Amino acid sequence: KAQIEIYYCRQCNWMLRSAWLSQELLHTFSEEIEYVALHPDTGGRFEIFCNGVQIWERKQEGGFPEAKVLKQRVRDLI
Amino acid sequence: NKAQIEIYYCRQCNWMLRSAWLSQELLHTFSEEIEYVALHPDTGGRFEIFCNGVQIWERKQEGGFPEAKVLKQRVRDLID
Amino acid sequence: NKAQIEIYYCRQCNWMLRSAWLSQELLHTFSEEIEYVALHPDTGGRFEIFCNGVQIWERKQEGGFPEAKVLKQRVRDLID
Amino acid sequence: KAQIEIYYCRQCNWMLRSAWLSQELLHTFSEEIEYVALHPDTGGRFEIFCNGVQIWERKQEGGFPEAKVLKQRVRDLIDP
Repeated sequence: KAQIEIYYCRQCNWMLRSAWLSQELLHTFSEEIEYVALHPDTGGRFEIFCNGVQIWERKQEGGFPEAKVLKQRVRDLI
Repeated sequence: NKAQIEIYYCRQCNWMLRSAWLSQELLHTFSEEIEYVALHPDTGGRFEIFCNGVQIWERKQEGGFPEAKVLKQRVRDLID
Repeated sequence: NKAQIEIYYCRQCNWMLRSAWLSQELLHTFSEEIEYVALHPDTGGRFEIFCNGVQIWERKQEGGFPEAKVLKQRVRDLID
Repeated sequence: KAQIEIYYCRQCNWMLRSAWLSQELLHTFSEEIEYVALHPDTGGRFEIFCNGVQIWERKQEGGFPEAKVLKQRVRDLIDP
């Protein structure tokens, strides 16, 4: 089962959107997911991993993922 | 040093909502002492929470679900 | 016909989280019988919930916060 | 105070993102907001209103708002 990690900058007030994305994944892949973990992190960081594979990086992407895009990148890995 | 919290909830009992909430309560209160809070979709009737390997909540055992205050406190006692 | 629910929570007591949760519990369970669920940031110590004008929860009165089940039930009795 | 309404398609599984956006606003404008209301709606609808002014329409915008953009559109209509 999939192991998803979400790292978000602790003081950038990004927990909200992280918890949301977390539930979007838990809701859509309730049976293919082992767990979705939220990692409070340091400045400007927002990165998501699926089974060890980075499926999102704020700077790289220049922003935050849409629910649809994230679901899709996760789907392609499971 | 940094707490590891695991939340197991019955996948089909519609308990994700309350699990995600409790997760945010902890992440919000212990934003600096927590390594991560993990949500584990599980099987029938299960709702159990662990902190650094220590079970701090079991639905049957407790006969229900934890209040935000009680859970924070049980986590706090394990973080110091 | 469709229920109107209002949730007043103390703005600075860090109660938005639990309010947003309860709001989603209701929207999820009564997605077809609810007109809307409104969250009202309020003043000190206040946490009160109304359904179609009827108060179904008062923190002091109840001495705490409602369980998802109890709140659903009190709302259900005012719809049905 | 501002009055915000969020209409989302009830069966499109859009409550989640609606509740999130709701909290983003309640958190950022905790003192300038009267209330944020979530309205479960019909097919394909996702529209947001602020003090009677439409600040978002899914088709019109061809998608969903970023937290920053929505905050901004609300701020421009708010009693500064």
